[PDB]
Amino acid sequence: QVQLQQSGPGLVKPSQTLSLTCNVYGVAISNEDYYWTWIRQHPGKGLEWIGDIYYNSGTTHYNPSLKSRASVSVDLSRNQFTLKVTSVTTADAAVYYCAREASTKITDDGGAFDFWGRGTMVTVSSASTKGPSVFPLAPSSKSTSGGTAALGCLVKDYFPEPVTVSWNSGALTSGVHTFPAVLQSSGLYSLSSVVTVPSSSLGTQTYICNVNHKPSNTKVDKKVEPKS
Amino acid sequence: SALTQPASVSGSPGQSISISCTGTSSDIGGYKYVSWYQQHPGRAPKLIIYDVIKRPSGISDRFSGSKSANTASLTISGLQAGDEASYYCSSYTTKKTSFFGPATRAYVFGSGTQVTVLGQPKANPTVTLFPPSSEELQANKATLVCLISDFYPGAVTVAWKADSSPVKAGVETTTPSKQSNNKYAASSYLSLTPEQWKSHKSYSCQVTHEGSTVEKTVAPT
Repeated sequence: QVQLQQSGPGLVKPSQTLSLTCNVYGVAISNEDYYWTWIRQHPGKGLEWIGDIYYNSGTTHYNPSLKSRASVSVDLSRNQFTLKVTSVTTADAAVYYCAREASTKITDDGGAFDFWGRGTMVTVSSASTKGPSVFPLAPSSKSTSGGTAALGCLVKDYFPEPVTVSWNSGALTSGVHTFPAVLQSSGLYSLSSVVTVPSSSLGTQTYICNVNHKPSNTKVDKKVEPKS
Repeated sequence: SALTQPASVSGSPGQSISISCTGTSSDIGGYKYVSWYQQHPGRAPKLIIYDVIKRPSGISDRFSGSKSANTASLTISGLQAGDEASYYCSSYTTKKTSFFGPATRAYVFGSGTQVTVLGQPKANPTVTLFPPSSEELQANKATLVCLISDFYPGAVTVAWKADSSPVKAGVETTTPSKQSNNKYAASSYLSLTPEQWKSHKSYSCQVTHEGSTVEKTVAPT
């Protein structure tokens, strides 16, 4: 029933203020049974409880580790709640999760985080963002073996992570594979997205990839035809 | 500060496996609110155990858990291939905000334990090698794309050859990453100039994996 949407992923500069929003569906935040919690996961590390808020009390609680640099707010007109972390450093860069804390009974002090969000990726860098360049990896006699044929998009020179690639507006999902990105010496990321398809669909059926770079607010649509 | 946990624990299919989470007195040793979270690469965590023993709705009986003193245990019986993910223990705790004052509520997580399943069938990588597009060449760039999907275990060796001779400069290769089907994928990139591309007969990408080798070859045409 419960569904939690976090804001889009993002770049934040050092010594500036991180701010994330979490939209709640299926249950009210004004509720009495649930604390609403923020948790982050550092790259290649375990989880870290950031802080939570309980509405009926109005009391917020935080992890002393953040030196009181974090604050949690609520907005009932939209049934959403937000986290604000100030004076961020490279050590605050992470994948931020928003979760619902639920107990067995109101008498119980604690509980567990049953429902989580997909997570927003927050990168901390003074360097500017950059939208991706999208080159077509065209199908050919090389990317073929009998009845199957592989075609793709090269998403090159972009920063920061992540990027959302789709094919034909999220319709074609059969055979799609997006590889994780390489980190070039320049600091810019690059990745490929390839879809495997029938061979008898290259001349007729059209294939369009849709690349979305939210960190830099770029959206590219590219058609990948067979070379001619 | 995080709860102590073994970096990795492994077991063969069908058998039971146990993951111990060592805490303190201010949590687990003190409180009943210990829980477990499963996290596949690289989705969000999901609840599987809470209040030491109880399972949420939708979780199989295979996932059991217990507590003793200041240590909790997660016992997975009837082990399967889909139970290959990261498992974190969490606990309710209490801490002092300032040096003094009432102890504020908090939660503490574990380091995490990587569960590996034994005796999975080895898989050979599907290799692809794309040449530079005309558009990229127009931009004065040139990148050969060597994609390596669906192999097991996650150990592979990539190499690039200009015509028949190896090349080391310009090579950028991803580390293997776990797929949903527990197999591994990876990709490699060879950045050149249009001059290097058009002034050679062929370019090749070698993939070596468990005795098998696969060399893909492209050419400027």
